[PDB]
Amino acid sequence: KNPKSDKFKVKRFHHIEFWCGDATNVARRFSWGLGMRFSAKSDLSTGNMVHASYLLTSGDLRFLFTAPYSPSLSAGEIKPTTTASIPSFDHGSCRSFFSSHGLGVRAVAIEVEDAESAFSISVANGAIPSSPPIVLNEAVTIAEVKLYGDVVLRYVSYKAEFLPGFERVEDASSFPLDYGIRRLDHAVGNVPELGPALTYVAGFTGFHQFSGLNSAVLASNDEMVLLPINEPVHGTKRKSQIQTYLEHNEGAGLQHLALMSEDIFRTLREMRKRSSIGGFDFMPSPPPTYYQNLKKRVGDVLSDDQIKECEELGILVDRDDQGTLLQIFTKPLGDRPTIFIEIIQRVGCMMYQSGGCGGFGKGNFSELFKSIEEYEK
Amino acid sequence: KNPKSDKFKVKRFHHIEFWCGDATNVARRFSWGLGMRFSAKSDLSTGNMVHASYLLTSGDLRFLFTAPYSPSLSAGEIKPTTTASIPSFDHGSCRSFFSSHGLGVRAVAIEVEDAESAFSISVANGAIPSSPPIVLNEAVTIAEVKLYGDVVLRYVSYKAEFLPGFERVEDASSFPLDYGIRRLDHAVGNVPELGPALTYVAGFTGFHQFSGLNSAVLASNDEMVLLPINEPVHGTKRKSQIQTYLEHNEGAGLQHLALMSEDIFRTLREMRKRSSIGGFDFMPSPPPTYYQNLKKRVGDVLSDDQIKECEELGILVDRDDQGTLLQIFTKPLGDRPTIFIEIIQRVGCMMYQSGGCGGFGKGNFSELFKSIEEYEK
Ligand SMILES: Cn1c(=O)n(-c2ccc(Cl)cc2)c(=O)c2cc([N+](=O)[O-])c(C(=O)C3=C(O)CCCC3=O)cc21
Ligand SMILES: Cn1c(=O)n(-c2ccc(Cl)cc2)c(=O)c2cc([N+](=O)[O-])c(C(=O)C3=C(O)CCCC3=O)cc21
Ligand SMILES: [Co+2]
Ligand SMILES: [Co+2]
Repeated sequence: KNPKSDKFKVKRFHHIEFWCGDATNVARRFSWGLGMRFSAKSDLSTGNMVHASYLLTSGDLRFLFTAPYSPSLSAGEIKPTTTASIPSFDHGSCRSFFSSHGLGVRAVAIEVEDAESAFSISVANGAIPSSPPIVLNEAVTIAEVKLYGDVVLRYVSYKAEFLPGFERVEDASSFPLDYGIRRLDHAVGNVPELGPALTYVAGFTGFHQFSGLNSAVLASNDEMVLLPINEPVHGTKRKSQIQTYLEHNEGAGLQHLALMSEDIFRTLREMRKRSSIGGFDFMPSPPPTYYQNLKKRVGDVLSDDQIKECEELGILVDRDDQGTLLQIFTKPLGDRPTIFIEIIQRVGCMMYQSGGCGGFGKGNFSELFKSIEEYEK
Repeated sequence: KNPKSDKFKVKRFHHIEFWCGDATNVARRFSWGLGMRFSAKSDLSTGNMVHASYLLTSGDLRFLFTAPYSPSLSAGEIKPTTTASIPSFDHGSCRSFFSSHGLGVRAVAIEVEDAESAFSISVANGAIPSSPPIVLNEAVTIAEVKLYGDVVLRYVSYKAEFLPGFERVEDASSFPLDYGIRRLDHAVGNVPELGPALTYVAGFTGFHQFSGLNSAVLASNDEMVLLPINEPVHGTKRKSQIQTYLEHNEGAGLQHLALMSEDIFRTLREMRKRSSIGGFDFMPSPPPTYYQNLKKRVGDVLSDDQIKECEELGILVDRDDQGTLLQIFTKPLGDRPTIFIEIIQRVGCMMYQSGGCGGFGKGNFSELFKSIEEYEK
């Protein structure tokens, strides 16, 4: 069922913004590890005395990395005269965010028809406002409301290239890395209580509903903006990792970003080649039992060679009633066991491919729990 | 002249510690960009609930990267019961350092005969104490005094492997990168006033003295611990970059680290291959005039091919009366135009090679100023 109740016209995931202490180092690391090009910058060299922001790009995927300069550089400025290209930025909020959370996502940004309207309707409908609609160079409108913890849902809309005040990067420094990642599939929040988070967020967007945890997935009208939310289940055999997140994150925040690849096998080869030379590490590979059992559930979907490749790469495969999902999880992206990344590719549900095709891996909890057990053997 | 007045027995540069907001991302970036192995860690996986610290290594060069976890993780601890492997660490000092300076060096560490003695004698001789001598597992003694700004000079001594509480890293994650860098040659501070900084530091160590700026170089008995210090010259034609450092750094701090390579040509090839894929950028290359003029000053030292290689790589060459110096400078290592790195190799002064052989590049100010001018042509 899909009531299509979006209170305003939502288009797609536009970009994800990380709040860092040093944007250069994180961005350069992410670029290498994930195969993302350097596309745009806003910093001293572009006249921004407030924050340093570097945009990484792979297909439609836009990762933004932002860190504050010294407040001294812009002490003579006020908001009317600001040189920051993202007017919602605030030294104190940024430093406080990073001190409280470490490296993490500050904004999940979606493109909408009209960001001023989407903010008004949102706030009229329960959203806690975070930064009011501001119009940049009469060309783009940006607005922010609280999503969960210190993560904001950021609305962006264009009259008619990322943002005003950004510049396209020197082609010399923009080496065309690409490991196959194409767009953001979903962005997942961890909260201490699912119900109120859902009710709050579903309340002001109109989005509809699509082991260690309980979770639920909110989705826009065409189900291409997918916002799962997790909560822990306490008392369990092995401690809830949603709880471990909340402890080390100092509260709710973004847990993981799921990035769609147009060739999950090439992506995972390319990322794993780089795991130990600056890139990202992947979760431990499941035992061969998980892959012996793969034939009986997806043998009609992937060849034995395609299945053998999965085993080389530690890829996970799950299937619902509409499609098949290939997925894998990185280890945490930073010092803390908090945010991580998921690499995704979906097969099926073509009419284009509809969102969520294959689910989010629900069946892999049972398949792993079992295959762990039948591997002791 | 070398009076050899060290007030205590200094051995060599032991390690450099960066204070970061996220140690993983900086370290992984530095590893790739500079060809440094992952050698040791102290973090949650080793039971450290206080800070995350990762050691990178290339030859004798030891870069340490440290970031704080949430103070909540260790709220029940006191200094006697601490789980931090570096007992001088302090969340508040670290967060304050990084908020004030961004990514930068917190400690310049030298190995000494006896760190307890070196601290006492230092403090008896004017040093502002920063962390008193602490003995770790009855095996290593560490102590800290203020060097300049918020940079500490850290004494380390061993009775008899980096530090207690660190673990050697999984050989799977320890890929043996190596671009030829072998040790730290000198670590340079920028201060607003040279005289008092010199007098202070020479005062408590016994170290002796070895455009935009004035500078002077302090050195231990065998001149293998070299600590230049810069100050600006105001009013000049083009603004002092020592001043630009002080403005963007919020005061004095470490300006650059000069790393010795056993093959500056292979290092610079390897680092430049990686400049645009996660590594480090290098300063703009000098005009061909600088290389046409190279033959007449170092043509007795490097072949025409060796000189041609220099031109490919942007290498700078200078010469004093004892030896020849090959050097190049990176662009800043982080968001701010503050700390950068210098790649060095020295030819001459063999008896072993004596420290400082070839100087620090003094002659290259004139040679560049000129070659810029004779290139307009
Ligand atoms: C597939 N999968 C998985 O297999 N394991 C796993 C690993 C090892 C062992 Cl032994 C057993 C199970 C996970 O732990 C796991 C955790 C998460 N998560 O925390 O969100 C997700 C996930 O992506 C997700 C949700 O579950 C519901 C909300 C939508 C959503 O996106 C998927 C997971
Ligand atoms: C060699 N050299 C250089 O050529 N230029 C340069 C670049 C481009 C143009 Cl056009 C003209 C000149 C520098 O700016 C420069 C700056 C520094 N520094 O700031 O310390 C150093 C340096 O390493 C150093 C000192 O100078 C004295 C204390 C010991 C020490 O280590 C060397 C430099
Ligand atoms: Co997921
Ligand atoms: Co130097």
